Amino acid sequence: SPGIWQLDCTHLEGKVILVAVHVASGYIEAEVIPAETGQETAYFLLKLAGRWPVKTVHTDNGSNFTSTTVKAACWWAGIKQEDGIPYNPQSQGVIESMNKELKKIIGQVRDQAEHLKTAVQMAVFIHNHKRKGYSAGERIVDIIATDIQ
Amino acid sequence: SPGIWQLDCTHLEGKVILVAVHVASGYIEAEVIPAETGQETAYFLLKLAGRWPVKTVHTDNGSNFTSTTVKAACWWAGIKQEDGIPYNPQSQGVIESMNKELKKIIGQVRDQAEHLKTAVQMAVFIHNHKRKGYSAGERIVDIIATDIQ
Ligand SMILES: C=CC[N@H+](Cc1ccccc1C(=O)NCc1ccc(OC)cc1)Cc1ccc2c(c1C(=O)O)OC[C@H](CCC(=O)O)O2
Ligand SMILES: C=CC[N@H+](Cc1ccccc1C(=O)NCc1ccc(OC)cc1)Cc1ccc2c(c1C(=O)O)OC[C@H](CCC(=O)O)O2
Repeated sequence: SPGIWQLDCTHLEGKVILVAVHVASGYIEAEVIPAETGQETAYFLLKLAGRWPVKTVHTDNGSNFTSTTVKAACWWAGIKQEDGIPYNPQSQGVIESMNKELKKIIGQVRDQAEHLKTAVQMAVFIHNHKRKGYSAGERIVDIIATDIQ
Repeated sequence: SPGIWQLDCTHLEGKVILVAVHVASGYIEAEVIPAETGQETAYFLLKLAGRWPVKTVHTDNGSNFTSTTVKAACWWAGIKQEDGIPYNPQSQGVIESMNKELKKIIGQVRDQAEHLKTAVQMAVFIHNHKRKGYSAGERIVDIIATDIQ
């Protein structure tokens, strides 16, 4: 549980926003990329796993699950690559809701930056700091620290 | 102390590696950029503060300290922007040693990627996971979790 992440890809402004969600906390990292290739996804996972203790990644689609570049990044970084089949149907709903929330926040900040990437990083900040009362940033640290001890 | 970070800029392959170090743990994030402009630094700090609870950043030089774009990012993200004067002389040494270690690791992985950015992210991963015994990744989470609690 402390090490499980889920990939999510959403679209805005003719660009792709790649998101990794820490399932237990709802904490996220995200980046804007031109298109969702194996190489882009692989690089994103490499960054993520250097920053947080990523044990398992549920990939966002079959192309990323299949990609030998993504498999190679998971091998490199010691990540168990898994499918993202929503065996619990609540999973699709959670992702859909998160994409809607993120796009809402991006709208709220969109005029504060020229470039979408900037707005997306503002959105990451707002999402992770939002008290729901603990924030997702607080929850991830607490969950991982409890696991370490 | 749990919220204190230090910026650090080093050079390789005619490119710039921008590093943020969490002082208390030695945990790092880093990125390759073409050159160290106010905008690049501002964007990097925005990313960092969305991911970790950044209270204070000691800037790496006077240009980044002065930069109105950097001040604007720090305002946005609620970061106290400070100078990086080594009032404790041991600070220069620590930074220099870290740059040497980072460049060492990059050399050890350099043939596993075409692009320097990939090698730098591998180096971030290796540095953060290295046990010296706890890792820097373990230390940062424990320090912050203790602070929340
Ligand atoms: C077919 C992949 C290309 N190489 C092959 C390669 C070229 C030269 C030497 C070794 C290799 C090799 O296979 N090593 C094992 C390996 C595999 C996956 C992996 O995933 C992290 C890291 C390492 C690795 C690579 C991947 C993603 C990138 C890269 C690069 C790169 O070569 O630097 O560069 C930046 C790019 C940014 C995102 C974007 O622009 O899409 O993401
Ligand atoms: C002179 C700055 C340019 N704008 C001015 C702007 C343009 C339009 C509307 C508002 C503004 C505005 O001042 N808002 C307040 C503000 C200030 C600093 C800040 O820093 C996080 C974020 C927000 C903000 C900006 C900065 C760094 C970037 C950006 C962009 C951008 O406009 O999207 O785009 C990506 C780039 C990537 C790194 C690189 O390529 O150097 O970093």
